[PDB]
Amino acid sequence: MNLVIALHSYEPSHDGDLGFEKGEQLRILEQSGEWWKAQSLTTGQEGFIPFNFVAKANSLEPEPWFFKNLSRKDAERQLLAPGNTHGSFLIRESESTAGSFSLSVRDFDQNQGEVVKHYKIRNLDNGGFYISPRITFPGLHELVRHYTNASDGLCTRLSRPCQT
Amino acid sequence: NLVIALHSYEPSHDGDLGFEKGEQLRILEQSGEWWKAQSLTTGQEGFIPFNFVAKANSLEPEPWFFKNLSRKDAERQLLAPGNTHGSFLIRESESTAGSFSLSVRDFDQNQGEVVKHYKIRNLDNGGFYISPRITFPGLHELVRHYTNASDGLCTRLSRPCQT
Amino acid sequence: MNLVIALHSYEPSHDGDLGFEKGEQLRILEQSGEWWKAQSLTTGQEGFIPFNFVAKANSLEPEPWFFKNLSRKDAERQLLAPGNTHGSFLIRESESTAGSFSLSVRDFDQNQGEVVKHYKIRNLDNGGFYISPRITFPGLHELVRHYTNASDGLCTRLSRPCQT
Amino acid sequence: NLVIALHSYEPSHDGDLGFEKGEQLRILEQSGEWWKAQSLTTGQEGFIPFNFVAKANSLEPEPWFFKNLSRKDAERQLLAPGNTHGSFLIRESESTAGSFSLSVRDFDQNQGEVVKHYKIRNLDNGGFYISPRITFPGLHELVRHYTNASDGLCTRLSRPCQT
Amino acid sequence: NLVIALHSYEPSHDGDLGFEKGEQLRILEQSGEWWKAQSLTTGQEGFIPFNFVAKANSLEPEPWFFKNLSRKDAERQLLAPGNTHGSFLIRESESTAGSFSLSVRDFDQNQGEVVKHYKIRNLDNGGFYISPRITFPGLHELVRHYTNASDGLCTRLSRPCQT
Amino acid sequence: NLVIALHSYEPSHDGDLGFEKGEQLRILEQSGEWWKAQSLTTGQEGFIPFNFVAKANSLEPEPWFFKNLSRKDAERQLLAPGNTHGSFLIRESESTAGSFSLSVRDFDQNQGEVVKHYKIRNLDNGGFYISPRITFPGLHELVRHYTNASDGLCTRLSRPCQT
Amino acid sequence: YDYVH
Amino acid sequence: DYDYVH
Amino acid sequence: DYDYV
Amino acid sequence: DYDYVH
Amino acid sequence: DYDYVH
Amino acid sequence: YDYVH
Ligand code: NA
Ligand code: NA
Ligand code: NA
Ligand code: NA
Ligand code: NA
Ligand code: NA
Repeated sequence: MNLVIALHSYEPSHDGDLGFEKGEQLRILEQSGEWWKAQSLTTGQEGFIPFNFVAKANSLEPEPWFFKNLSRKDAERQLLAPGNTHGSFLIRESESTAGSFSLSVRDFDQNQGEVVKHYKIRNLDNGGFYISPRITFPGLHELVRHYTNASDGLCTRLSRPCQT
Repeated sequence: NLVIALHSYEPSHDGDLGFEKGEQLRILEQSGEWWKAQSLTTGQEGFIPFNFVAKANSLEPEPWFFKNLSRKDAERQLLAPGNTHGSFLIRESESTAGSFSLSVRDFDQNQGEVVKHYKIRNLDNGGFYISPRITFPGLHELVRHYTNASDGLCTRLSRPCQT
Repeated sequence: MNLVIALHSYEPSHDGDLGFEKGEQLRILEQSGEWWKAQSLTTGQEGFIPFNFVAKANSLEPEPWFFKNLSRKDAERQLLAPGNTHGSFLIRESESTAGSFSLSVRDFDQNQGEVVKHYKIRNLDNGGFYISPRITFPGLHELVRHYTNASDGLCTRLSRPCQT
Repeated sequence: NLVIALHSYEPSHDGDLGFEKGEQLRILEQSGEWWKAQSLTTGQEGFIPFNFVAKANSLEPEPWFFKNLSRKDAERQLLAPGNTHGSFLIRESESTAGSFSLSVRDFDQNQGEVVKHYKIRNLDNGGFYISPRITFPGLHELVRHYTNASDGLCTRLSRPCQT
Repeated sequence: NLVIALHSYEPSHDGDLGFEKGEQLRILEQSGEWWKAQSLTTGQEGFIPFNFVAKANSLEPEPWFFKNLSRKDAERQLLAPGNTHGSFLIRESESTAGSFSLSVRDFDQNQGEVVKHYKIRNLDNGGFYISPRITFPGLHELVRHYTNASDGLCTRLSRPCQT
Repeated sequence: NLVIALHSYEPSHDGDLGFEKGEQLRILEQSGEWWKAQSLTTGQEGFIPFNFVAKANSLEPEPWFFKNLSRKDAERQLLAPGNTHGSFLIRESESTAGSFSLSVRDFDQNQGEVVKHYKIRNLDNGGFYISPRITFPGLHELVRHYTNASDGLCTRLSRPCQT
Repeated sequence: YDYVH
Repeated sequence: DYDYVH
Repeated sequence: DYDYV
Repeated sequence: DYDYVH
Repeated sequence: DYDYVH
Repeated sequence: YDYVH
């Protein structure tokens, strides 16, 4: 199931739209670019919702790129191990700070070969996240989505979750 | 889910998954540019470049696809309550028994809402295009592209027609 | 830009940065693209801040394009008055739906020539705004700034404020 | 906020303020591509195309400009506390006559925080450029461009050096 | 393939071909950003930045430049068969001496096949422009821009009028 | 300029020239997206869509191609005076019979002038690619692309090697 | 009122 | 008739 | 008469 | 320490 | 040995 | 020095 949380309240603008309130949970039926087909878990009603009005509610543990109990050195150890290449990344709990997370990704370099950059995922008041103040995110899911299709700020794109 | 290899691919980086042209693969993860796939002939896993394959999944399921559907029928379905600007659907061309048409609802000043039709031409290899500007290996790619851009069309493909 | 309100709390990450907590009031000294030089009204320490983290705090009344006490007709006519052209716009507070704002912009219809299209500016929960759920803004300034540089969705960019 | 008219401009749209090349104007409102200005010559007010003018303001006040600053002091003054990746400044070229040099602090893998230098060549009609790719009517326009995009430089000009 | 230098260029990258303003050059290769060229003043050849020169060849030879053509005759030729939306031409203006006009055929959702005319304003020192937002050194550059991008025109310049 | 058809194109616009996959055409004009071509099969003339065809000319003449050129010669050549950052060339691969290699001069901070080598892979029904992110019908198209944009290369192919 | 596109 | 792209 | 940008 | 928006 | 795309 | 990288 594709669960999402309403970040804001939405009043139906166009016919076929599904209205909802901030905090409300919904399930995603269809992904159509900016508009998504959703079903309210409250009333079972369906309709289209503006994709940027919600955030993935699914737990992070099941994510292919999340590794809760992983140390900074371990990340380097696995990221640099064979079976991975430039672009490989993972998200782990921050070591230097609690309640936070760190982004680890393998990159190349003309000087030294494959390397491992670590980016601190800073927390936000409303609970949000961000690596660079240029772009903020409601959740780690969204953050990963963004940098998997664009690297604005990073040496490389989050090409693929670390492999064992 | 299911994708067909449009070209052969020899593993280049670690964790890559090689495959012969015209091979059936099963997608496991869609990490943007590199997908986690599994061959239906080797059972071996790995990552593949998304543009070397195309959705092989039947069309019948597709929300925007409507095989048995007349041209005037599309205009009604599209103009009826529940739909709006950018609502679209792909039917099986009324004229030609084999082609497909893209039907999309938009607005106008001379008259209110309106339904535009677009002939989806074919490619010798089996691809599709509406504008010779961009071609596609299948209708999925085509709908995927026009929903993220009005590259030539009158209006971005907002959402699939609603019954 | 004279005064802004921190939309989020920011911790000094670079040597020369000015930290600040959400809601804090800051005064802009110099704009350097993405890093603005600010002065905390509270502490009074000069520093560099990320613009994405703040929103114009100054009154709307002085804004060239704002016309609070203006009806739809009054706005619809003023725009058609001489001194204005396609792309001329303004924002007023809907007398009807108080607390809500509206955007009026002149455009040319190759069928009905000069015309004035109106767009509602929906309110967001956190206190933000938006015309299209696709893009949201923390204040009307951000919105205008946005639509005068790109008409994504609008019939035309907000070229020039209405003139008397 | 004074500008000099690079070209003459006849009013095309209603509300436009026409002017001749060389005239100075005061910028009132910066509405994206069409700015609101007042002729310092006639006192008249109107909208003008932003790309037809250039900042006439002095170079002294500018936070990023330092008249008589050696190249060694630029490197020292730059790697000093209060400045980081993206800090920059412009000073007169100590190696070339009548020219300017751009100094910005960057970062290298095996070198750490370093200080790169770019020379600003002079254009025949008085403009400037770091890269023949893009030219500018003035230094202000040049700084503005690069602080808003690493269009060639290793980094966007983030913050003007701090004393 | 004969260009003229708008600015002077001092060799920077080993291999550059330096040149003075107004100098004549013949272009040998168009490697995107840099063009291999040859000086008709020193005979020496090399690479030059393309935005520092402008096509100086004659206009008549251009496929889209029909000098003696009337505002009305253009509408007659453009709407003639063998042409479509995006077809265009430039003619010696008949509403302003020493001027040129841009005529292009677009499609209207009301009148049907229509033809629009854009006044090509002349700039202070031999330049040209339809929109103050973008200016060009010559009609050649102007067309090149609008064929590769309908930046302002609700229609892109696809093909020159076909007699 | 000779070209071959990669797909078949059926006319939908006036002045459009239709053709069949594999048909050779002669390019007369180059209007950005649409090119005026002449059939070698029929002799008919009209506008064709540029991405439906690819250069049919021989590679020998190309300024960036060089048959009998060893990897060392290429390096020794690219490092020779009169070349800089972005100077490049394509030779036959020493490590892969039937393949080509892209050699390009770049600049590092620790060893300055360097020469990078990229393997150019082949595709099934013809085609080449350096990155599975972008494929190309032929080397011409490949070079055209990486000269106007370097997505992966440590530099844009600015100018072919000079002897 | 009009809408976004 | 189709409202083909332009 | 004439059309604009 | 960490890396950043290079 | 060769190099590769980012 | 350093040229437009
Ligand atoms: Na996991
Ligand atoms: Na269906
Ligand atoms: Na006001
Ligand atoms: Na100063
Ligand atoms: Na001619
Ligand atoms: Na050759």
